[PDB]
Amino acid sequence: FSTAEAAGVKVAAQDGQSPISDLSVVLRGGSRYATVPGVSHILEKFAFQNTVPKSALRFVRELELFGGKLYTHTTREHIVLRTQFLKQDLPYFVDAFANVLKETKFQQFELTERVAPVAELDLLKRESDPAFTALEAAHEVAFRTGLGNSVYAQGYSPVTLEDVKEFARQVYAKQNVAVVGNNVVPADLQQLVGTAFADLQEGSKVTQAGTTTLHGGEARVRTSTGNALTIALPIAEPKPVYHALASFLGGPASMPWSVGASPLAQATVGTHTSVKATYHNYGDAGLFAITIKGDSPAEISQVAHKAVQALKDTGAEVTEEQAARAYAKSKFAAAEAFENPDSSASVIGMELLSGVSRIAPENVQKFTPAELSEAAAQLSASAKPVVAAVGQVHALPFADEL
Amino acid sequence: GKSTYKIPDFTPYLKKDRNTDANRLFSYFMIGSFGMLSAAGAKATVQDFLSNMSASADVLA
Amino acid sequence: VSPKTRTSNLKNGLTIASESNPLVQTATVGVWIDAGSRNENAYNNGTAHFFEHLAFKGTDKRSQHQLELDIENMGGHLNAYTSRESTVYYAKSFKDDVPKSVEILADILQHSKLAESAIDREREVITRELEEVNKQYEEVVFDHLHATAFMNQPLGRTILGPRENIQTITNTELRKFITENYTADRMVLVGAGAVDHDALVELAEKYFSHLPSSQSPVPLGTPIPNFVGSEVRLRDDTMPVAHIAIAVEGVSWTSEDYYTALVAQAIIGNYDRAVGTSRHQGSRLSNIVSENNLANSFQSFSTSYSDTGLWGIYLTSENTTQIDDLVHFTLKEWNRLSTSVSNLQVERAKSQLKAGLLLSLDGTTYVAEDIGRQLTTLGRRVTPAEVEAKLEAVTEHDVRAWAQKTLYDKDIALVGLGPIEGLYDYNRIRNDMSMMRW
Amino acid sequence: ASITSVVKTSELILKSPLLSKIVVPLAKTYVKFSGYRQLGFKMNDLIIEETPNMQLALRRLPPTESYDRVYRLIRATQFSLSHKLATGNDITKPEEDDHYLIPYILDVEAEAFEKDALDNLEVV
Amino acid sequence: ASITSVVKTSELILKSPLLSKIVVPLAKTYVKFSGYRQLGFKMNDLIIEETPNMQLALRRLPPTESYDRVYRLIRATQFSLSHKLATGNDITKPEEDDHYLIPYILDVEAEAFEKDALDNLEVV
Amino acid sequence: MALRKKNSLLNMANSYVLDSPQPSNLNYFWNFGSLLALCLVIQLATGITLAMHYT
Amino acid sequence: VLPWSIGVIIFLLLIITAFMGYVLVFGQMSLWGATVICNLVSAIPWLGEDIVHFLWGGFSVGNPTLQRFFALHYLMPFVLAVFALLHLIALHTAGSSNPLGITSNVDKLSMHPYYSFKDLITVFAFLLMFTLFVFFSPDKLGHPDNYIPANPMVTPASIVPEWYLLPFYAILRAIPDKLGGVIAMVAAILILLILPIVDRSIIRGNAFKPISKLLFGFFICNFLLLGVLGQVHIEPPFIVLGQICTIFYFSYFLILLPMVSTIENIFFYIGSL
Ligand code: HEM
Ligand code: HEM
Ligand SMILES: CCCCCCCCCCCCO[C@@H]1O[C@H](CO)[C@@H](O[C@H]2O[C@H](CO)[C@@H](O)[C@H](O)[C@H]2O)[C@H](O)[C@H]1O
Ligand SMILES: CCCCCCCCCCCCO[C@@H]1O[C@H](CO)[C@@H](O[C@H]2O[C@H](CO)[C@@H](O)[C@H](O)[C@H]2O)[C@H](O)[C@H]1O
Repeated sequence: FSTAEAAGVKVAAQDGQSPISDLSVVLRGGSRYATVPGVSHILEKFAFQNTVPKSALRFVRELELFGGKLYTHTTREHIVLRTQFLKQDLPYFVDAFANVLKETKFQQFELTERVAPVAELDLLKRESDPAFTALEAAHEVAFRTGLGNSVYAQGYSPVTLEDVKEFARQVYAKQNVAVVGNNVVPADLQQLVGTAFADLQEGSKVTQAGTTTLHGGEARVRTSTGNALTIALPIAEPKPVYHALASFLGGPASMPWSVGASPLAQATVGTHTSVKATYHNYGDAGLFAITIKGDSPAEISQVAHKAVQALKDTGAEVTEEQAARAYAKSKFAAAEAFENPDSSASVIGMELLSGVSRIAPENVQKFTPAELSEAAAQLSASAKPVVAAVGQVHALPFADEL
Repeated sequence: GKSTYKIPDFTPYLKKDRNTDANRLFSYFMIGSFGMLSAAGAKATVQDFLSNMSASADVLA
Repeated sequence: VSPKTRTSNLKNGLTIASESNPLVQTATVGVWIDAGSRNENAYNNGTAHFFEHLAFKGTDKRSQHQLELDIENMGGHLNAYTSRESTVYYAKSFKDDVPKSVEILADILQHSKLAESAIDREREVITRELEEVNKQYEEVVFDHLHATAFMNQPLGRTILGPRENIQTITNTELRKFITENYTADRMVLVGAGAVDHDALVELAEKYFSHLPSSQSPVPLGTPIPNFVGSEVRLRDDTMPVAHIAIAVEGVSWTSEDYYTALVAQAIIGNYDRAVGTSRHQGSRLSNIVSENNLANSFQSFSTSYSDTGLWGIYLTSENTTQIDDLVHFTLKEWNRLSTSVSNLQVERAKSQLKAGLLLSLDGTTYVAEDIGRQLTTLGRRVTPAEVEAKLEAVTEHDVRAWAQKTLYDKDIALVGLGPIEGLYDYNRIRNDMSMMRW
Repeated sequence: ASITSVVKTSELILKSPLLSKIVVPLAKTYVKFSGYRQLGFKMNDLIIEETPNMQLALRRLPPTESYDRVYRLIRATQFSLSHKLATGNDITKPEEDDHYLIPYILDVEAEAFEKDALDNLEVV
Repeated sequence: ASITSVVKTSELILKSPLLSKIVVPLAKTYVKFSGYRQLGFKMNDLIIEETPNMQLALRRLPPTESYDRVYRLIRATQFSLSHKLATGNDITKPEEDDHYLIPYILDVEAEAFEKDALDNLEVV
Repeated sequence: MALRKKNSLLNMANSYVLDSPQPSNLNYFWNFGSLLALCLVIQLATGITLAMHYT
Repeated sequence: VLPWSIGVIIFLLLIITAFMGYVLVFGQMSLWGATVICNLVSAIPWLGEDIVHFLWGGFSVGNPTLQRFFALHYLMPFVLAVFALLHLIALHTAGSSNPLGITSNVDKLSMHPYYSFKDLITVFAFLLMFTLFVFFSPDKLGHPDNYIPANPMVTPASIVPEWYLLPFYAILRAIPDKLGGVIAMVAAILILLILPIVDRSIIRGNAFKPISKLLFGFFICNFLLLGVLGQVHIEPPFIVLGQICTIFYFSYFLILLPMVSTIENIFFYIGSL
């Protein structure tokens, strides 16, 4: 991805040999920057609504003629708007993004009838998985605000048209916008962005209201639709070793009809439960989480104990074999993330919008058994453990039990 | 008895040539014949019945 | 313009096919086999799926545990799936972990233990799978759809097989199945992503050279199905969403109407209330359904097999008093493929498909799946230029002629699951397959 | 006729100096003799509403405008059945006769008409 | 007639040795000639249900009993329209002809009749 | 919605002669109702015609 | 639109009912009115004469015609009652309109007791008018010639329909061609079916439309003048006047209402800006 600048907008493109191009606008407008709860989700859903030059209806009918597709999502850091089309149709897509950022008519009926109902279905689909809920709850406990804001719009706190219009006034500005073009000729994209995004406001960098503060605690989301448990450990100094530790501890199987050779995978033997360790770097803080879902609260409780033990055991000693297995699983995870268009866009988006240089999968550091065990030791000896239980919460573990 | 993927036995009723044009055409011949006799019967009925309104034999005399 | 698919053969008749992409760092290698559940009879139905479980249960060298460790140490993963006509076993890895992954795949296919102890253990796991598919409503609907459309025929059988067979499958019949079916002339070794073709051919010569050849080598994707107009109703008043599939007999992979059926399918298209753009789609059915809240979703499909296919639509709806309208309007849109479609809809669908067929291939696993599917169904990878030409050859006259012989006034296979009291009987549904005004 | 039609034709007239010079005074007298202001109505209260497009435009009115319209209709119905006219503050003054509904119906119709056009597009 | 009535009279007969000696054999032949078992029905499936009391009793059936009743009614309807009789396990055997509904309807009616009585109480 | 359901007049006919839900097991003795309707139609047609010629 | 369209058929049935009932007296006007009105069917091309003889049941109006008119006159009121019920059921979906032309969904009253008791006033006013004619002037609305028995030989001085059919008779006379005149006369009733289309107003009804109210006044008075011209002799200058009034009648539907309703739309919009 050759990083450049076109009319004040950071543009990164990588040419390829495929008939398919992906163009993504990455906006610094994720939920950590959200003025009011849920506004970044609503703004994401308000992309490709009526603009002054082109109605939502006309856009969709013309997109069907190009056979293009549209993908949008919100993270804690970004809003990502991606289009996938044939290479030759690049100018149309650039101009479409320009219309969205410059000329969206944010109309009250779109919010009531189109945008908010779709945002609500989006969230309900995600929450069907109790593990999603548990990991969301864990961020809320760990960070409270900023990273602790909900990503998604909720019913209890309604977003108004004035909320969304104000946020868009901040976000849709040259200072908060990065363009990422996969299989796009880099010189051609710079020329097009340079003409189309010239009259976009300059604006100012959106910032998190307040510094990131870490907290421990418990969340007990009582649902009737499945059971899950997250054990998170907030990290004050995000370090790349936690990727290796996440992949080492593992949890999912690398093979059909198997349990797996990872410590966390082996904690689920004899139970219909699954586990996944994940590490979330947010630049200024991190979260190391272990999420366990299952149908039995008794089995979840059983696995949860084994999971925290596994982490303690790792803090004791890692073998050389296990450290190499961690390097391999971690390099692979890095590679596939840079391939997947959704995650790819945000990776270069972070490089462009912040200044965090991307770590190429081929440059992923190999951590010795000493470095891995040291990282696990810090986590086992955390002052601020977070536990989010979802489901039959009376039957799930508590932080002080773990 | 228990599995719902084991279709009950329909072999006593199934025709082997069920997807053929000849198969459909036969049933439409029966439907068509019935429509044809209904049309010819309606026409005869209407014509004979409505003729009551034409000049009666005593008037034509 | 994508890089050329290179293809080589071995002496036994194993095909090697590759598409390199120097922009990615991962690679998907695997074995596509032209064999699946359809190759079983009634007594060993379930064997192919049973084997898939045992393939990962240990080989003559590596035990179950060693197998797990070896893959964990590679860094990527292995995956497998068995369908009616196709079995796949693949490995996604790093660029330079490809020789390891080819070696593991060659081992689990050729040299699997199939130990009585493991057969007995999986026999319970698979028995539990029988009572948990019940939740995957789309799969329940499609399995009943095949069972009824191809009543008492091999394509009508499920992949899991009956409970009875699961309890009686022996290592003997497992071994017999994979010896008869997993032959070199039925197999394709595929690599996509960061693979060198010449390197992959060498790995094939090293690991897959002692594969049996079949006695009578037919070409790849070589097959008589007699479709039954019929219905299965699985009424369940406690479910909130109705799931309905309606299909007619469709087209095989090598039909001359293959592209015509895809265009017709694209004219109806898909719809999902949860997606923001779906209320603005051009499809008439989409507009009717969204304006009247008739459905949560619908998905047109055109499934092909070697010698038949199913063409139809899958609908989901919570609108339980207007299922009649949903089915009525759907079938009246199908009628219009016979009576009313013109260059307006046909050229719009062609535009959408020319991109769609290329867009689908957006990662190494998708590319490998495309090379493998095309090689095992058509015997070759069809270039995008050829595909663009075949789509361009579809006219409105072709669509009308196809719909008049395939849809118009034809029997349907119909499956309803859930609160389907409002779904009318077979005759009233089938009467919507024609229009009295035409 | 569509509100779109009426609004476009009106704009052609209002552009032409000659046309506006002769039409605007007539239109003002017409409105005075029409007498809907003497029942406390605003012009837009009179537009036929039993149409999909109009039902959608009315649903998009802000709640305040919608509550006030309901009251004007009820009040006018009471004047009609009593054979009385509005007096005092119930009479709509020319400055209060605002086109509160026109922008909503124009947006509804814009989409409806674009949908009709796009349903007839021909790939070239 | 109410189920309560039928049940009470039946109990008077079953008490009397003489009466039961002559009535029980008649009742058993009656049931054999009635032929409802040959359509796979249980006796209680035949009771008229289009009354408030019976609708309430049916709503109080345990879910399994209720699902099984629905199947027996559907199956009997299919035998009726086909002009066939049940064969094999579809025939109701005398031991399967259980009074699954009688306790529910007797409770519903007990309350309904007590309500009628108490609506006519006279403070003494 | 289908016109036969949406339009109030069509819907009344629809409710009695088309979508009307019937038991699936009516026997031939349920056919006398429509025969009586047929007799009534024949009597109206023949009776009105006789009235044109009768004194 | 549906209750209105069924209403137009009710009006055609009422005309036929009343025409056949008038023949039943078999006085001079009965016979000669039947003759001239039934002969209009002879204008139907090719089969017209055959249809007339079929309607009459013979070669002129006579006993067969009278007996069939009695049977149909008895029947037609029942058909009329069914269509009257149909137009009310059709109306019930929208409810009654009201004099302001706006929705009444905001403010409804039960039909009873309010409109029951308001209907009694006009019932008693009607019964007073009924009483004055039936008891004090029972023959004011009739023709003396209908008290002379039908005589196929003697032709009455002037053969006119009953007063309520006179406007349609004037329209027929206006067109010189036989078939032309019949078409015009039927078109004069069927053209009511196009009012839903030719009225281009964005507002329902005339309460607030001064120009439409003037046009409606002229339309109604023209319809009354056509009535009067239906019973004058075919003499100057009533021949030309009948033609001018007929043009005015049709031009209301085809030209004036579409133009006036278009212009009023623009005046409402500009006038209230
Ligand atoms: C339920 C409907 C009807 C029934 C059961 C019925 C019954 C009868 C009977 C039994 C007769 C004696 C027939 C004879 O022996 O000659 C008759 C005669 C007659 N009916 Fe009806 N009728 C009905 C409807 C009508 C209607 C609607 C008319 C319309 C006028 C009518 C007109 C006549 C006439 C004119 C005669 C005498 C001529 C004759 O005997 O044929 N009927 N009717
Ligand atoms: C036997 C003749 C008729 C009867 C008994 C009849 C009866 C009625 C009644 C009771 C109503 C509701 C109350 C009212 O508004 O007055 C009504 C409304 C109506 N009728 Fe008639 N009617 C007849 C003939 C006609 C004719 C000939 C037409 C049209 C040419 C017609 C068109 C209508 C319309 C459009 C309405 C709705 C009016 C509204 O409330 O805004 N009717 N009719
Ligand atoms: C909307 C429907 C269209 C209009 C309906 C037509 C109404 C009347 C037209 C024909 C009626 C008279 O038409 C005439 O019918 C009678 C039968 O009824 C026929 O007469 C024929 O059969 C009758 C008895 O069945 C014999 O007495 C006669 O000798 C023989 O010729 C004539 O050959 C035919 O010319
Ligand atoms: C028999 C000849 C055919 C002509 C029809 C007979 C005329 C009688 C019809 C008028 C009587 C009113 O008839 C009444 O109509 C409504 C809708 O039409 C029916 O209503 C029924 O159907 C509609 C949809 O089909 C549903 O909204 C409703 O839940 C259901 O109850 C009533 O069950 C019926 O009683």
